[PDB]
Amino acid sequence: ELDQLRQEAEQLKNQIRDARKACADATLSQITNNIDPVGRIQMRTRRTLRGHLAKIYAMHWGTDSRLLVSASQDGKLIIWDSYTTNKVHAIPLRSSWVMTCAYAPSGNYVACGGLDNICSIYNLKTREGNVRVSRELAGHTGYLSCCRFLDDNQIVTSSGDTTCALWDIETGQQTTTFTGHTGDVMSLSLAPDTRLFVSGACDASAKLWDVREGMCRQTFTGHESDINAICFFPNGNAFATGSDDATCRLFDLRADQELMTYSHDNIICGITSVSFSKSGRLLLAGYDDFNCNVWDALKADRAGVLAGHDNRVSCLGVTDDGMAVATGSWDSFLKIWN
Amino acid sequence: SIAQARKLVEQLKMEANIDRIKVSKAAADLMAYCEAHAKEDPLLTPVPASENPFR
Amino acid sequence: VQPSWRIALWSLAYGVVVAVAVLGNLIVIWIILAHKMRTVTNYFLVNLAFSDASMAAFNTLVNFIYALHSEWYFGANYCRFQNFFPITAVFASIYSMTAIAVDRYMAIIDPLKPRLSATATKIVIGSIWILAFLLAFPQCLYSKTKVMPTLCFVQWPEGPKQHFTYHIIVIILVYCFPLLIMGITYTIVGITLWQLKAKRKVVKMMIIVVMTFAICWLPYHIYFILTAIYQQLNRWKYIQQVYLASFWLAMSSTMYNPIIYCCLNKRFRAGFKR
Amino acid sequence: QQFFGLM
Amino acid sequence: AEDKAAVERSKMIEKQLQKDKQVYRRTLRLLLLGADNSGKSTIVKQMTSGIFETKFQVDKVNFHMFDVGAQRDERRKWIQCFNDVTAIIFVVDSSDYNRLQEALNDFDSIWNNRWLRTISVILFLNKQDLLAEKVLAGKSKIEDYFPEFARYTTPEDATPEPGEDPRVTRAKYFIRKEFVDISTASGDGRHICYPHFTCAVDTENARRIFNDCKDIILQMNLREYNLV
Amino acid sequence: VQLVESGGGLVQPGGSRKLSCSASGFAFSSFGMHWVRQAPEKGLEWVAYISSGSGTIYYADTVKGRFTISRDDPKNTLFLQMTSLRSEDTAMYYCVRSIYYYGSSPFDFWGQGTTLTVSSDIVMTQATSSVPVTPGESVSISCRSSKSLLHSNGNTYLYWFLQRPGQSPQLLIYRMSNLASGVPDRFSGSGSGTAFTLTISRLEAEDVGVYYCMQHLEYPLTFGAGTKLEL
Repeated sequence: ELDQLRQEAEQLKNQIRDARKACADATLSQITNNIDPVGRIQMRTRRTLRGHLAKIYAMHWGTDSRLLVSASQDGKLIIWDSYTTNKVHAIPLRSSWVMTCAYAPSGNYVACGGLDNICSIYNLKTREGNVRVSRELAGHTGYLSCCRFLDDNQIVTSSGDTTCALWDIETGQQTTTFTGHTGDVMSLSLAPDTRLFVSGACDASAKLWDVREGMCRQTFTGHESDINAICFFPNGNAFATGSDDATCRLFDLRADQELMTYSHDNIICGITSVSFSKSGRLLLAGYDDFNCNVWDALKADRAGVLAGHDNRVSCLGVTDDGMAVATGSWDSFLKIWN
Repeated sequence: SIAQARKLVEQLKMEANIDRIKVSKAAADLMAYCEAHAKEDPLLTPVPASENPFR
Repeated sequence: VQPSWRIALWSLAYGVVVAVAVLGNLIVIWIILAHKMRTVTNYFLVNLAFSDASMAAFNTLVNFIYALHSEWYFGANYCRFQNFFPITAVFASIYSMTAIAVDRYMAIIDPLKPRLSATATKIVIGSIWILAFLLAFPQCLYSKTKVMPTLCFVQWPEGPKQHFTYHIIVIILVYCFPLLIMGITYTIVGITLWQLKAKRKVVKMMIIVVMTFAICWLPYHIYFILTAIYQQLNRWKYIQQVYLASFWLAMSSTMYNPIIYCCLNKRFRAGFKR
Repeated sequence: QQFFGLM
Repeated sequence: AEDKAAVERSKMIEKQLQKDKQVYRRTLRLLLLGADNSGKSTIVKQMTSGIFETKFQVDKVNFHMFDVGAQRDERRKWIQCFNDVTAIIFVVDSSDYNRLQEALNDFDSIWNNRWLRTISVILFLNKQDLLAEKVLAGKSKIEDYFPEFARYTTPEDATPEPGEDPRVTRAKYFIRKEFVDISTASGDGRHICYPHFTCAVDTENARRIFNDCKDIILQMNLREYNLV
Repeated sequence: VQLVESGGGLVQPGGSRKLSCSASGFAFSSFGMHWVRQAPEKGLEWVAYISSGSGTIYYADTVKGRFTISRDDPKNTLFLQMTSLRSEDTAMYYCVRSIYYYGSSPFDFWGQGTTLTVSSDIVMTQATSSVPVTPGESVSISCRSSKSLLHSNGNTYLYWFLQRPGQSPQLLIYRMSNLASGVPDRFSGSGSGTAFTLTISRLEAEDVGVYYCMQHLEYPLTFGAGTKLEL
């Protein structure tokens, strides 16, 4: 008798698709063809942060736009002073397979996680002068792919167990669990208002969650392969996903559907990291073709290229003030661009 | 599986009640946000070396 | 002066040697330092390539043009330079050969022990070059350029008993000792390495290198030892031909490194087509 | 005649 | 807070990083792969938590063995983390012929994985003492699952082991033939498989890994030095 | 966090003594360590400094070549050797915990102080020397420097301290605008490059003490005379 509700779900998905199509009056290209092109964007490597041993899987900027934490698969977090390339802290990790790192918006804590299935929280502002593990968030049955601080006591982690979990750092338990994805949730992006976040999973779907009620608001299924990167548009009304389809896609939360596709026939390799500029006009996208690609977020044009890395570009972060873009890679170097 | 597939149907009707707006309106809103903050984008419009803290 | 008959063949052989050597060596340097392989392992290699290029370009050509007619067409100040930089290039190329041999030895018999510190390589390169300079200094400071009616870039430190001992030192620690180290290293590596066609072609390379070094640098050193001890041989009317043969044999070692790298490594064999 | 060689 | 005292701190951190690079370079990282029926865990003891790490030393060489556990069935994403690893220790249950076919498919995906194209596989055909009994008795054979076993005969390599039934040799060298076939027909010369025969208790396994990792690093050095 | 100094007592001028500070409760190896003396009924005076890892070592001009600030990280003990003591060296020798990175707060913890009794520089001037006042009303304390403390970085290397009677100085404001840890938000530092003002919003019974200022722009570090606050 489950076939009846299976057909119900099929007709429901058809209803969603038809509603999305009926709301599709004009593409983003048709509306922004009449605006000035961004033009040739040329960033150059202002800083090169050296010191990581193995490949770099993740970076996160501090909210001060000067400090950045970097995660290396040698089992080390390094806090960098990007202005002076000074290593502020070198945090040795219990597990050598960290796949994500986060900076608390207050700057007091840094989170990391990876194949150990644990979101380790490190307190940078100890009175003893050493960075020590404030908490270890166990409870995920898969590898941790992303973590993002909401406050100094809340953090949402995405895991390879097809589940996103909201955590309480003081308690150490999952306040909420998001269980909609059918594949490894690879990326995670917090909305600027922090009330929502989006997830990208290997099931090619992107889901929008409410961090409070634990409800998946919307589901987006534009891609064809695993979504490796996700980032919110600066106003929180849209997000961009980068997949193994060698394609970046822009989705609108209110339109509930895809806006643009950022693909080039010359590129056939998956996107590892994705980010926006401060105004959201530039869509930076890391690739395993060893180089990042600057995109025109409104016209889907390749505005520029960041080609300073000698291995797969794994992480990518634009400062909160929008001054620079840092780009870590599997060659163990971060690069600050401007 | 019927209970598990019930949740799949539950979310699908739940996700079909969202109040959608025209893609024209959303595109216009994104363009307006990009235009408003284009002046404050050090990436879109590079600032001279005086204000750039990396050089 | 030399007759037009023999100088034709001498010029052809020397020109082919210099040309092949310099072309291959700068091609190797371009491949290493441009295709950033450009790793620490290819630093002794690029140092050896630069030393071989310097050898072929300066030492071989200048001493061939000087020995073709036994006339110094160069300035008196240049004579003091020819006994400093070409000679230090000779010694640096030989010491780069032996350092590369030792490096490959540690790479093969002890693979788990990692490559040098990426700065000890620079330390060894600098030590090689300063040792070559220290070795060539007696040839530079004590180099005369007396003219007569047709200049001759002679060298005369003291009586022949001191020139002989200098060339004995030079042979001992530039042919006998590098050959000993290279032979021991490469025979151990060949025993260890003796898919399987590559690990045997490497051994063939290494035995070729050891035998060619021992065969080429021996007459070159013996000629200078004999000439230093016996100045009566300088007026043999045939010592010029003996010197040309020995110098050609010694300086032909420059072309062998690029040929070895091309015939061995597929990456080099492909990058030489570009 | 004379001939040194200039190693 | 002087900047000169922060650069001194950053230089002191670099000094800690450089002496941690010495240990990281001198250590060898290994990835254990295999199914539940394969004696992967028994090898570990004889030499939520999403990764298990075993450190063993052979002849003053540090080996870091990374048994992956408490993950999902799909591994196309976290296997990228193990690129630039010294070797992959693949352990196979050679006795269970029904699950043996899935071991080749598991081995096939690892070998042709885009991120493990430069990583050699040290194959450990485990529980070969159980494999001898399963073919000496003859109750269950290989032809019931592999039709090409009847047309297979022992090659020139004829089991220089002290004493074993020729059918044991024919069967156990047929399992190698299936596994070596994948590593050769479906791969380049960038990485080499290293088949081995392993029992439930075999103290020689740490030496086999050391010898085979010595050869894997040897071919890395033969390529680092362009001697090939 | 705890710093305890040992050594002191009556010393003849033609003698010598060695001061030691045992550190406990923090990563002593990762902290630069300062010696700051305080003559009886006088202001603080910076004596010596040793960086983390026993690298950069500095001395005061009045003490350079005579004292030796040694450090033994494994025992978490800081030393200070004195070769030929003078009558001017009579002071309570504080030992200060200081760490330097972006956003750091050096001079944040001071030792309880050991007493030793013996039988150019950026001059910091606190014009006011005593500000008697009642609790409840805001209090402002001002100081001036010989040259601008506003570095090209964008931060003003000015540090405010408070030595309550019968206690050790404690950090209030670091880099002229940053509240220290555990300090109430009543205190507030201001200034542009040469004139600095510390504004206590609602002075309480614990604010009675001497409020020193110190520059960290260049060595030697120089303290002001300190403005006492009577009650």
